Amino acid sequence: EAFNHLELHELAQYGII
Amino acid sequence: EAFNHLELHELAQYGII
Amino acid sequence: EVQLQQSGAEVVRSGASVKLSCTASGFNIKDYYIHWVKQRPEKGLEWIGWIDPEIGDTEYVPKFQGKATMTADTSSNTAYLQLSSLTSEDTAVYYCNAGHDYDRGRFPYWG
Amino acid sequence: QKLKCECQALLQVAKNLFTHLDDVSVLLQEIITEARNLSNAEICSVFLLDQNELVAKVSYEIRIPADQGIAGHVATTGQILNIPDAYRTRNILCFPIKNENQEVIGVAELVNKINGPWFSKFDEDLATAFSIYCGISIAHSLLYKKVNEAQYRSHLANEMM
Amino acid sequence: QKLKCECQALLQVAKNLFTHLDDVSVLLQEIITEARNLSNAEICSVFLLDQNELVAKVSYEIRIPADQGIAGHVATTGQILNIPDAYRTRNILCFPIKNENQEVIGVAELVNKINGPWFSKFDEDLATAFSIYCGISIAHSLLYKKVNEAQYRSHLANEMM
Amino acid sequence: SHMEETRELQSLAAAVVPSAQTLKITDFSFSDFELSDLETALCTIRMFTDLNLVQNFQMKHEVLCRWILSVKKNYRKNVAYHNWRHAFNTAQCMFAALKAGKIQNKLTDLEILALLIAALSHDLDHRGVNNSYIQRSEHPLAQLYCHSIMEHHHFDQCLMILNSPGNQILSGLSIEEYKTTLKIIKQAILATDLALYIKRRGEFFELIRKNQFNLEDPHQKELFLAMLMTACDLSAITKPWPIQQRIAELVATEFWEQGDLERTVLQQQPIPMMDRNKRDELPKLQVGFIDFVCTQLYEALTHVSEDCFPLLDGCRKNRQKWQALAEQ
Amino acid sequence: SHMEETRELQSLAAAVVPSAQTLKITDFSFSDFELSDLETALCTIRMFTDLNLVQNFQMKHEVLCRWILSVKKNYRKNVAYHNWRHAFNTAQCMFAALKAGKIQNKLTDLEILALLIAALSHDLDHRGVNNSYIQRSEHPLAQLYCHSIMEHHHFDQCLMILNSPGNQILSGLSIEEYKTTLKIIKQAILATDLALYIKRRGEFFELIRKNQFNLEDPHQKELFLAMLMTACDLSAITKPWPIQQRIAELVATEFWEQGDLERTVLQQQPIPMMDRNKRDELPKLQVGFIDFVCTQLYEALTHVSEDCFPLLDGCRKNRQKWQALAEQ
Ligand SMILES: CC(C)Cn1c(=O)n(C)c(=O)c2nc[nH]c21
Ligand SMILES: CC(C)Cn1c(=O)n(C)c(=O)c2nc[nH]c21
Ligand SMILES: CC(C)Cn1c(=O)n(C)c(=O)c2nc[nH]c21
Ligand SMILES: CC(C)Cn1c(=O)n(C)c(=O)c2nc[nH]c21
Repeated sequence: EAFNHLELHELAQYGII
Repeated sequence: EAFNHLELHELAQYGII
Repeated sequence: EVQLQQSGAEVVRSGASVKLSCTASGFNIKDYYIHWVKQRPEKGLEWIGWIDPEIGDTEYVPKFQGKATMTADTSSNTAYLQLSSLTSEDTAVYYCNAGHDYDRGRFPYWG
Repeated sequence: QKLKCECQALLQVAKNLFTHLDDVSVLLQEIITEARNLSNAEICSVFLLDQNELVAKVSYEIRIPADQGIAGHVATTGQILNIPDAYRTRNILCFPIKNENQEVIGVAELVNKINGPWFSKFDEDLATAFSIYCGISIAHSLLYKKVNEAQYRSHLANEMM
Repeated sequence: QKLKCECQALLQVAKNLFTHLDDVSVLLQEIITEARNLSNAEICSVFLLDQNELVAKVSYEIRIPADQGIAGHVATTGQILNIPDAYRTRNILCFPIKNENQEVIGVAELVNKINGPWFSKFDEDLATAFSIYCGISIAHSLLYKKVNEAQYRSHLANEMM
Repeated sequence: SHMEETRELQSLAAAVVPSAQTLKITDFSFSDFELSDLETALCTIRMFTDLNLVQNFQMKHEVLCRWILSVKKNYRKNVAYHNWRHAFNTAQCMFAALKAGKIQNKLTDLEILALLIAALSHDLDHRGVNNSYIQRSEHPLAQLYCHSIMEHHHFDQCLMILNSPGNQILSGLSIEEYKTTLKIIKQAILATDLALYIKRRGEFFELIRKNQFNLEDPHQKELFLAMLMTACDLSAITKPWPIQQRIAELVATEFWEQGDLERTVLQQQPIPMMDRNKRDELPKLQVGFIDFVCTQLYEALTHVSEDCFPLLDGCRKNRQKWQALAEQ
Repeated sequence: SHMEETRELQSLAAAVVPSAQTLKITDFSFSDFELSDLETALCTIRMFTDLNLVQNFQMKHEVLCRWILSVKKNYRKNVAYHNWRHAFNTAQCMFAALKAGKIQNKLTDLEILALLIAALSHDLDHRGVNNSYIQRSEHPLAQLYCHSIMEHHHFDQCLMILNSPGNQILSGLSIEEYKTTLKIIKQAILATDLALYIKRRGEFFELIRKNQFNLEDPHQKELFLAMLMTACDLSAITKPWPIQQRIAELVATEFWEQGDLERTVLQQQPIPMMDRNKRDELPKLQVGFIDFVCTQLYEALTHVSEDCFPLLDGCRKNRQKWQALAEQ
């Protein structure tokens, strides 16, 4: 589960990754 | 009712123009 | 009344041609299809085809292609049937009749 | 003994017209059969007011003006009508239908009496008696068709989605 | 004079249960009122078989096993049951409902006789008489709910399209 | 005559308008074949009602009814396809589009009102003949109007009726509202000219293609409004086969009727499509037309609104069946 | 226990399956709140039936029934949102998509069967916790599977059940059919991993954007099939407000339940979305999610099929109401 580092916050604050 | 001369046949064979 | 009047009987020589007329009175043929039907001695009526006197369009059944030629003229209200290269087998009574162009096939008027 | 008998009669018939609220067509038939045996008529026809006209389809469909002839009068006036001689005709007993209010909703006429000169002036209160059950049943019977019709169209559409 | 009287009675009641095919709930009530005056019971409760169990909601809802107790037996056996002493209890007349076939579709029990030791063995044929009209009416009454319910869901959807 | 008309208003302005559900007018698969005249009018009222047009514009039941009836009586009965049931089937499509297709939520109340009024009157007094014919036969209507001849007339009519007494269904609008509603209505009716549809659709097909199309844009919107008109004007082609079947039978006759005039008064040969004799080349002519004019458009309309897909589905579904037929 | 199960099959495999119309399962606006357990199963059967799956694959009423029941009993009751009613509401969305949204006409019978079976079992044995948690808590399931942990498990389960005796609803398929159906089903269930949806959607959003997207393309199709899964998996967000309201209440609780475990066994701080204390920041968290995950997708789906718009409409309609709320 490696995504662009800019995406990471939004991704996590929703239940993803 | 001026259209491209290539169109003209199709246009006419249907009720248009 | 509405009437279709046909020309008199013809005795013709084999190989020749003959042109029959059918004149309408009391009505106009323009909005009708004029059909012709043949009746041989001791035999039933057989349809030849029709003409739409308004546009001149004609339709012949295959047995009469090159045998019969139908024409019409709406101003004189007369339809014609030309029969060419006649043979013994063409001996028959020929009728013209009419029916509304939008009608499937009822024959309300006959010569 | 007779009076007691025209009730068991009606009790019966009530219970027969009410077993056909399903079909205004079958029901409409029942009303005719029953109405004919009860009064003992040669023939009964039944008209259902369709706005400004009588429709006794009773099988084909027969329209006609709501105020015309016997039916029309009775329908117009909302009151029975007895005929001794009408002039295999002869007599005619014709009566209204009316709903919960007194709104004539249909009309029925019986023709020619069997074993008789006309219609017993008793054959009237008996016809009126019956006629309550005809109005009660026709009224609901139609009111139930309207739904089933509609409700059907409602889903013809919904099965589309 | 009595016999003639328990018909006009029933004729009446037939015509009252049939004016509520609209509402199995109102109808179900009518059946109770009527069933109580006809037999003259202190109280009537009515159970409608819901598969493998009796539901006399009669306002709350009361389920219970279809073969349990009085109701269950009568429902199981499909035959009336009269009780002199049950042991403000006392007696109980309980009867089946059954449909067009003889399929017990519900069950009703009356408790305690007013002005009496129990249930006249006549209060049984009268109850059976009534009980035909209860089965006839409940049967159609439910069968009409099923449609209206469904048909409704059908359009809830169709108005969606 | 005036008498039957006037009782018609009595009976109408006093009947209960059934629900939209009841009337199945929410359906893209809807048919009028079995409705009465009075019923169609009723649907119409339900349309105006359920679009909130009736309440938001202070329409009086009395007036609307008169108006509707007026439009009804101003479509020619003797005319094969372009009669009242066409204006009605169009407005219902239009209505279905806004509701089930969910477009209402995308445009103003002034726009919705205008579309409905337009859809209903887009062909008023149509005399069963195309712009091409009236032009070539030097009808006085051609002398009067320049381009989009018939469509200009349909509007001249629409407006004549709205200015009629007891027909001012718009009477409730501020002068500014009225003023711009009419503008849109004019644009809508003219848009039902197939020639404009063609001379404009290209533009619109690209904004779609390029994922650029956007309603917010004032101009992009009014273009789309044109496209929407066309969409409903020939929605007939998106109907269940049995319906499409039969309505194609009317278009058929009306065409052929014109074809007759072309060789009887004009002394010209009609295009095959209106050449009564060529009735056996119908299905391919239908195919070519659907290809040329239709699929193209209903595709677009779905990209704009997904819930409008049934139109596209029903369209290609009929194309399917015509093609088969064309191959006998 | 085994006893109630087995009579449940008796009663089910002998009841009449009502029509789709009756069951209002053709609706995007459909709700299960008032259905019984037995009813839901019945709908399911109607689903398989009306998709022709039952006839085209020689399914025996007996078997299908057992199978369905099996899936039902393999969703955890104690689990707040991710129970059977979720699998069911998804499959109904899926069903509605194919019918009213008109997609059936766009794909094979093997694909339709696979989507339905997948939709029904996409979350089997879900234990009310996300992939993120199970990974961070070193669940043995994380040791077993690499990526898309839960989704791999959901499938392991689906397959276990299909191989169960008297549950082989696929028994009728040629070995080749079976073989590829299973392939698609695996792809479908895995696609319901939100992480894949994200790591793939970009690709798909462009083919749409660029008016290039085309089903015919084998690969373009199977991508879309993934997107369709997601679309239905969270269709809940496209429901009428009163429904969306209440189902958002369950997701809520289930999240908060995980949040508790995170600080009780894990000793970490939960994201706000699963931080029970922050229940008052729900609506904005909902908004951001709808923006981030949803509108984006349902838009796309409509460009592909217009009749699928109701989903987009209902989505933004709820976004509307959450936003309002977020502003108290
Ligand atoms: C002349 C016109 C601007 C005035 N006007 C108007 O304001 N409303 C609202 C109408 O319905 C209307 N009908 C004719 N004129 C009208
Ligand atoms: C103006 C109109 C006749 C054009 N038109 C149409 O509307 N429908 C529905 C057709 O099927 C059709 N076929 C040719 N022209 C057609
Ligand atoms: C092992 C497998 C390929 C055989 N096979 C099969 O062909 N069908 C059709 C099934 O339903 C099935 N279920 C388990 N194995 C099955
Ligand atoms: C996996 C699932 C909880 C993700 N999910 C969802 O499906 N729905 C419907 C929501 O409203 C939601 N909100 C956050 N996550 C959500």
